Amino acid sequence: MKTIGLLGGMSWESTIPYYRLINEGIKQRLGGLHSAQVLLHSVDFHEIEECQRRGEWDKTGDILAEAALGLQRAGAEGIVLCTNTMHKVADAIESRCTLPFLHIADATGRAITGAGMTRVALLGTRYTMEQDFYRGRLTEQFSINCLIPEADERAKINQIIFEELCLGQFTEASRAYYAQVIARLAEQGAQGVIFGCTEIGLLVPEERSVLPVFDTAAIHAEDAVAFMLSLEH
Amino acid sequence: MKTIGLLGGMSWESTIPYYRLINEGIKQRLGGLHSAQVLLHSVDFHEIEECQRRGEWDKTGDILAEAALGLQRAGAEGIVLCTNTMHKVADAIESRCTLPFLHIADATGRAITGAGMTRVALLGTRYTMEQDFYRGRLTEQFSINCLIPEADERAKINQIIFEELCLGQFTEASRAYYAQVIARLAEQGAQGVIFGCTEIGLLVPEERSVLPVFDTAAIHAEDAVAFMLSLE
Ligand SMILES: N[C@H](CC(=O)O)C(=O)O
Ligand SMILES: N[C@H](CC(=O)O)C(=O)O
Repeated sequence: MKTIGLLGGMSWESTIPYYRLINEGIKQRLGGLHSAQVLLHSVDFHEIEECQRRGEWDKTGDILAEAALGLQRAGAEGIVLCTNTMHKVADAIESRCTLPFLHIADATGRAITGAGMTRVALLGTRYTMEQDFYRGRLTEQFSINCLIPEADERAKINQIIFEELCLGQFTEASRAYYAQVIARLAEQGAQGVIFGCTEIGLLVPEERSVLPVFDTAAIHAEDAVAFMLSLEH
Repeated sequence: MKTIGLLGGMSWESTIPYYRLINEGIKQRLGGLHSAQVLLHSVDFHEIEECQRRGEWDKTGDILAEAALGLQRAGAEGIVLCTNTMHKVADAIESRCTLPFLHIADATGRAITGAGMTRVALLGTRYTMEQDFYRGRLTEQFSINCLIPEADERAKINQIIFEELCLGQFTEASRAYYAQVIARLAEQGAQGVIFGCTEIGLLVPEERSVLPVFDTAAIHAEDAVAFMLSLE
């Protein structure tokens, strides 16, 4: 198998599902006590998230490209970045590191394509929802359009991510609020919902969503397993 | 903080608690959204475990020493081996990688010392229970003596580790069996019990053990946090 390099700790709460699912996928396919060959570089999220709020995106590109290059020196054969928001600076990593880069929005776009959908809801950080880097890629490569919440809803969704989910707090009032935003976007013709922040899956069970769920962390994980075994890749 | 290098995937089920606890420790000490600087090399456990059963220990030393050097090349400043059994080949890692090596049995020995005990029960793989690499260090470094289960019990404790815990199955039948072995070693004057395989605490809650519990994975993770912050 190929050794996968994970860029994680953004937040560490969502890096655990990647590790679990990549190990479970290798176990499923190879059997017995086989487990995944993983290299993980976990950052101090404070530096990353503070740079987000200050718009210091180039600095985060420098941090993440250096991290990927370090994993390449340790034997990584491909790169998974364990965060939707930081794909804003994917080109920094892809430029500077020759390893295959498994883009999270490509894996999600293939999943939504397979479901026959072209109009979906997108939940994520405010940056992922409002800016062009993520949605523009779904439009340009897959002709997938994203509906996003209203300004007030986006503020609260984002607040819950950074003040609760990234600190391991999963509350029912926030779970219900997320479910309520999903149902409202369903009323707008959304055919499914992208959990486009990797922590959202930890808060909202699929049972609480009235729309079919595309969990980006799970999808990305499965994409990594396919790359490691040269399937589907 | 110093970047910690973790040698994990032995099994991956017990590498998660290291990651969780080291991040929670950093969060508690630095606050806010701070998280741990971690480099992890997770192995394919099959190669390691098959080697255990064949007695191919030198090959595992080669694998883990090469992994530690790879993490050194990525920026790790200390090494944590996330497995009690594989400290049998700690010296291969330390002779090859100059990074500080945080020995799991030293962390556990300090904890047991702190609770004033010198006679404890040891559960672990059959290699950890029966051989001298682990118990010998606790005796020599800390004057701590380990009681271990009887042969039939060691067989079953070990079977549960590799056929159940390392595959993510945590049964009540096996939980009860471990609790019974712990009570039996308590009757023998054990003052606490070492969970000396990192998966055991995934199966046996503390409230299950009739003896005070030294969870090696937790104690090791706390040792890692102290090293990363230059603390204890
Ligand atoms: N977990 C990250 C959060 C972040 O990078 O801000 C995401 O999926 O967007
Ligand atoms: N988790 C490991 C098991 C192994 O290495 O076989 C231990 O603590 O012993």
